[PDB]
Amino acid sequence: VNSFSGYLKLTDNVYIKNADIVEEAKKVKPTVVVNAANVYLKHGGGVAGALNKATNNAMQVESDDYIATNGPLKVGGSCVLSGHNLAKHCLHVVGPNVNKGEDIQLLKSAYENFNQHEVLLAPLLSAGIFGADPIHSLRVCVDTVRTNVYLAVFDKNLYDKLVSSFL
Ligand SMILES: O=C(O)c1ccc2c(c1)CCO2
Repeated sequence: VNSFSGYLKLTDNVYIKNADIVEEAKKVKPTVVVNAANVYLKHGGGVAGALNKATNNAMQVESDDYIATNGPLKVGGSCVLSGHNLAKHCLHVVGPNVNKGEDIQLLKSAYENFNQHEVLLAPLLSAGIFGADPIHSLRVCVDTVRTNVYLAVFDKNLYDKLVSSFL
């Protein structure tokens, strides 16, 4: 049994809810929240900008030190950093950004990072300002992630479409 509430069950291991991932993280304090990161961990807008704002910029400060030491992530890659006031840990995962021309096949590699964590609160990778089709992102998630994932879809309209169209 876990703390996650109000989710629709899609599969054995994937659950979905219309929710602000920031508000959900603040309520649950999950072991792992996933960030929709870029390779530079520049948390400007989208899920990343919202998570970082909720940490009062401490996520960005920590991320800048990580990059100064390690250099940029790979598209499809990840790193584990603090969850600050939102979670124990933040798994920063880089999905391909279609608005930069990145290979959508890297979306499966991105989701494979989730399998290193038993339970996660996450957004749909490469959705929103990363430009991918969220229906496709949900299909890749279900077909890739084997650990227990609780997905947070910001838009109510999109949430309803993801559920209605789910095979
Ligand atoms: O899920 C998203 O795409 C998303 C993007 C931006 C944003 C949020 C979610 C919360 C407030 O700011």
